[PDB]
Amino acid sequence: GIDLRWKHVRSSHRKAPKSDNVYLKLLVKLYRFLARRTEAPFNKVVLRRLFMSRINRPPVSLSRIARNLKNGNEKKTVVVVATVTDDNRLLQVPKMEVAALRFTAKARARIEAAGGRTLTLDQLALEKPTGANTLLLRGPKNAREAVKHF
Amino acid sequence: VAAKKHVPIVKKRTKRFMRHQSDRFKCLDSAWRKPKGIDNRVRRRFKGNLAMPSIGYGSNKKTKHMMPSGHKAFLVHNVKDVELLLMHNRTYAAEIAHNVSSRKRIDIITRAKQLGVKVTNAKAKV
Amino acid sequence: IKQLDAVYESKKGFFLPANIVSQADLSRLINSTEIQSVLRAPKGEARTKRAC
Amino acid sequence: PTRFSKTRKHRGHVVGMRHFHLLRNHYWRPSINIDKLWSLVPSDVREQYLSGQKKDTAPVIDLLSHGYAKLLGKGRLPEIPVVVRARYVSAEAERKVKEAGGVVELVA
Amino acid sequence: SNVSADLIWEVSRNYNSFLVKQRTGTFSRDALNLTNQHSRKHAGFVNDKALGIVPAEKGVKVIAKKVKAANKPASSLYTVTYKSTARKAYKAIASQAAKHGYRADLRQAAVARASAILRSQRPVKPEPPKKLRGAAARR
Amino acid sequence: SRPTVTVFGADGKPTGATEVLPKVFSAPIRPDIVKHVHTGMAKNKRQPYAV
RNA sequence: AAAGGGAAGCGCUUGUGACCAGACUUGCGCCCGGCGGAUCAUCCGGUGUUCUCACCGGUGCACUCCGCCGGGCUCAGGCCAG
RNA sequence: CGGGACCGAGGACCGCGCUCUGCAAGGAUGCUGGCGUAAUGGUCACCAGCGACCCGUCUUGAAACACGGACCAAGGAGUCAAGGUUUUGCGCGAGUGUUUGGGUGUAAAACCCGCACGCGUAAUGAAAGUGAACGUAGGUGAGAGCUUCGGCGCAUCAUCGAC
Repeated sequence: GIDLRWKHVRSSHRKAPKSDNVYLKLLVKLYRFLARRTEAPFNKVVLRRLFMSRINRPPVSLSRIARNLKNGNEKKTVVVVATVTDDNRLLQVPKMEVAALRFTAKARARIEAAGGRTLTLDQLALEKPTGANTLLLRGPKNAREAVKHF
Repeated sequence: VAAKKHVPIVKKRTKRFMRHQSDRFKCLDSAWRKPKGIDNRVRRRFKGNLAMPSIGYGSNKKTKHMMPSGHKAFLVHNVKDVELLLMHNRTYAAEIAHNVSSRKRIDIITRAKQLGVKVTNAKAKV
Repeated sequence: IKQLDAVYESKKGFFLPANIVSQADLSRLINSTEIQSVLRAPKGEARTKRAC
Repeated sequence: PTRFSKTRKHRGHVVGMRHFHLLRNHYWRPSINIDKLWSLVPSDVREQYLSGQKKDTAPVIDLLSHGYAKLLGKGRLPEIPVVVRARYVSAEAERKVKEAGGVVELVA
Repeated sequence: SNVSADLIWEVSRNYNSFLVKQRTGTFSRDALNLTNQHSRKHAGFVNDKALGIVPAEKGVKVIAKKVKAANKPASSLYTVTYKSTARKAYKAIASQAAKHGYRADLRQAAVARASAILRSQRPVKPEPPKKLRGAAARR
Repeated sequence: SRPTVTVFGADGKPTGATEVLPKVFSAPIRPDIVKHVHTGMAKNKRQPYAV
């Protein structure tokens, strides 16, 4: 016998999505290839967040994007691996280039009306395969009723 | 035709795993049941008792589901079923299903002879 | 087939959904010049020789 | 569905004051902050006003038609004169509307 | 677009009407499936470029997918019958499988399938009689 | 431009007429959504039983 | 058919008796000889294609292809062993 | 330098080497004999050597006691509803929910419609009532990622401020 005071630890992170979305499966295959064949940490972060569940992908609004676009970030490509929502409190949308998992209809319309560009994550992989000149944004994770009641 | 060359087929255990006390009770089938009593000698693995099945008895991955000739059985119901084994005559043999009539068995056996596919139960209904 | 577009225009509260993927051809995406020109060189093959 | 349950796996192993006759309709006064005030304007007219193609007109907003009785004052307004008709208004909301160049009209 | 060979494989990889699943393996009834095995490489109906071989009365009949007629099933198959020497059939099949970059990974399987069909078209030899063995069978 | 689809006559031959393909044919193909909705929908004609 | 000197039953392993499943029966390839046929190579036309590859009709005039039958040879073939 | 035992995983080449025409160097080949069938192998019955208490159940710390079991077949015990809560998948998203109802129908299906309403979008107070920007929605220290290599800094945490 071998005395094992310590225990070998099985993985406590997602290795694959629980979702059955076929397009998400194709995106996961593409970003698995990118994370394997590139040095860019952006690709690994994007792959890991593609694995994530919905409460771990809180929505990001246009006002949050506009806040993070200030101070030299106006020309960077905004990357969100959640839903980009519209904020009607923001009356003037700045010109921006946003790549997201999905957009609401009003957010897409307001970005295109302000003159920015809307992309999917496979288009982001085509144009910035190393994540160059990107601004990676996450939504407020703790802004949930369950988290308030914890 | 002869099977594809393979490593020797080793069975770690050929005897079945008999259920405890099914030799003494006729209402107990011999099919294996794990004893869940806290004081059971088979469950506690006292020596001289029945063995318990476990994953250590598992067969070699290269020879799993191989019959002694080296083929893997594939159940067939008709000629179109047996024609799926056209590219696999060195690895797969055809087992005609039990509810196939004698004439259809004759047709299946003739087609499998043309394809060079071994039939495991070719002598039946003759 | 003429009336189908008006049928889907008349459904109020519903729009045809946007996909999360713009190009479904994964082979075209992976073997495009844009991705392949920035990749690291391969670190191995599909089959690995047994060392010892 | 019954085939997904754990039982199938476990088979084999088992103050203040009282208010009599309260009428909630007496206390109906929904509130909207001033940062949502321009969202009540229809979208094309709102974009014209925010772009600046309407320099001679002011929007008149009836909060009771949209289902609001009180104008609260969270947020900020653009520098556009707006006439707001409301049953109630907070002091800060009136102050911000007056800075924006409009007026708060009291209605019933 | 919304449709690709990868998308069709994700849709039909767990179940389709050509699937034959048993304990010892998963087979496919697809006419464009050389080796009759369920995989993305051999899923001919899934793939944009694909080859299939069927027996003729004498020789083989090879079908290939036309890429510009994928929405026209009546005119989507390029069909050639080889009823000649086996070497000529193998040469032509390898030519349409490898010379112009049309599924070069399938040329071994295609030549092997043509060889199997032509071999099956030979006359069968009579089997030796069954030898009775032991005591009860022999007597 | 948008793709077209051929129109066939009663004899099975093209009539020379084409139609613009409707936009719904470019919608995403989502078997998980289809299976969820079908599982819900197939239960809606059920008649109750009880002892 | 068998066992039985105050229980039987069961586990590991031989043995005896009885009863059985496979495997094997030959394959592929060269060199000769004898048959039976020209869907041998090239060229021409038509058609289809993956646009350079094929199919069909004419040309083979038998040192070329394709089957069959007799010999010979190499290799690979089942079980247990030295 | 002898004598003996057990084993032969892998399956084109690639490597480290050496005594370098080649080798004992990233895992067994070569030669030969008998037999080609119940001979090997397997199943069943029995003898032989060794091994081996009758199963739940209860109790406590555990045994013992106690209780159930003559045998076989068939039933035979964590279910449904309402309301919460956390997590997973999906749709839409500052909104969301067609199905009380109406329209329609190939008629308990499917399809379509909308007023109200529910929940959410604002809280606090017993109540009358009042009601959320000094600041690029603040400062400081961390912080993935990005960077024009000066910095910008997500989520989140700690602390000081503002309403």
